[PDB]
Amino acid sequence: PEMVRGQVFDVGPRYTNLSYIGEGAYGMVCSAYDNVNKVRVAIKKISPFEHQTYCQRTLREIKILLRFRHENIIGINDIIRAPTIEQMKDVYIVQDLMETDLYKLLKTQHLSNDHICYFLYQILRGLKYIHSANVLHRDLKPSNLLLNTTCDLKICDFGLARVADPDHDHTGFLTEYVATRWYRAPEIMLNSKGYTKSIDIWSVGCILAEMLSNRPIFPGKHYLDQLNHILGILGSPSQEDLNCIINLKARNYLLSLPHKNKVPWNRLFPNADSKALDLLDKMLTFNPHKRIEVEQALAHPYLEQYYDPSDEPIAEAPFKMELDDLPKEKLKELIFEETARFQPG
Ligand SMILES: Cc1cccc([C@@H](CO)NC(=O)[C@@H](C)N2Cc3ccc(-c4nc(NC5CCOCC5)ncc4Cl)cc3C2=O)c1
Repeated sequence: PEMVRGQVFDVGPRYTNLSYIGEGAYGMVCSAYDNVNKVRVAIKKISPFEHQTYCQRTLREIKILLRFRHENIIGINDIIRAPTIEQMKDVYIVQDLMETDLYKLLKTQHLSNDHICYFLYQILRGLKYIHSANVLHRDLKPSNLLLNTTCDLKICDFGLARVADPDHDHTGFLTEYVATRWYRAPEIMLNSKGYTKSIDIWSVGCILAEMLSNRPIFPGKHYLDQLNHILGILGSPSQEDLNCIINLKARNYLLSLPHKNKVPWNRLFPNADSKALDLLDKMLTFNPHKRIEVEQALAHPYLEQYYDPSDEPIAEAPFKMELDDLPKEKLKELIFEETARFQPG
C-alpha cells in the first residue's frame, strides 16, 4: 500500500499517486488520481471506531451526503473499507477535489464585492437545499466552505448535522455548545438546543461579516466571552426580544447588563455595499424568530444578479436519526451497512 506521512492509505487499485493535503482530529486527507474517472480526487482516511462521537460524525455525514445531490454541497463519490466488519478499522471517503477553502482564502486574499456576492449566493443556495430536506448543518464556518479555481463553492462536513425539531428547541442557560464558537448564535448560550434553521442563518451572517473585512465579527476568546462580543455589536436586546426568553436565569442575566447601543454596520464596514449590510443586519438578528430565512435571504436585493428560484433546487423529500443511545460498536455496523453499495458486489 502507498504510505503518506507515516499512514497506510489502502486505496488502490483504483486510486493512485497520493499527495498529502492535510490532517486533523478527523484523520488525514490526500489527493489521489482516480484511474476510472481520470481526475484527481480528495480521499480522507477516517479511523473513528474507538470513539462513539467520531462514529456519530462518520455515520451522519455518510447518510446525509449519499442522499443529497446539489452543486453547492460536496458529494461522496466513493467509499473504501474492508470487506468484513471484523477487518474494517478505517473508512476512506472519496470526494471531489477542491483547490482551497474560505478560511484559507480569508487569511490571504481581499474579496471584491462581486466575489462576496457570488460566495454568499452559493452558500445560501446550498443551504436552501439542506433546509428543504429538514436538515440543519449546525457547523457552517469558512473552513467548511470549499472552493475551486473558478470560485465555485461547496459546503462540506455534514457530521454535526441534525434533523430540525423546533418544538423541542428550548433549554436552559449556558448549557449548549452547538456550532463553532465564533459562528454560534446568541440563543445557544441563552435558551436553544440549536434544533431550528435559524442557527444556520446566524452562522451565514457571521461568514458574510467575515468576508467583508477578513476578520471574524464576534471573536470570542472562550465560550462565555462569545455573548459579550455579540451584544457588544448588536446592543442590548429589546423588551420584546427579552420577553421571548422565558427562562429566568437567561432573562435575569441579560437584565443585569448595562444598557449598550447598537454599533452601526456602516461604521464596522465602511467599504461594504449598503445592500450587503442590509442583508447582514437581517441574518444577525438577535431574536431567532425575527431572523431572516434562507428563501428570503436569496430574494434580498443584494443577490438580485443571481436570484433564480427555479435554479435553486430543493430536496426530493424531507430527510429521516437517533444515534446518541447507540454504542460505538452498533454505529460501526450501521457505517458498514451504509457503505455496502461501494463494494465490489
Ligand atoms: C472529527 C471527525 C471524526 C470523524 C469524521 C469527521 C468528519 C465528519 O464530521 N469530518 C470531516 O471529514 C471534516 C473535518 N473534513 C476534513 C476535510 C479535509 C479535506 C476536505 C476536502 N478538501 C479539499 N481540498 C482542500 C481544501 C483546503 O485546501 C487544500 C485542499 N477538497 C475536497 C475535500 Cl472533501 C474536506 C474535509 C472535511 O469535510 C470528523
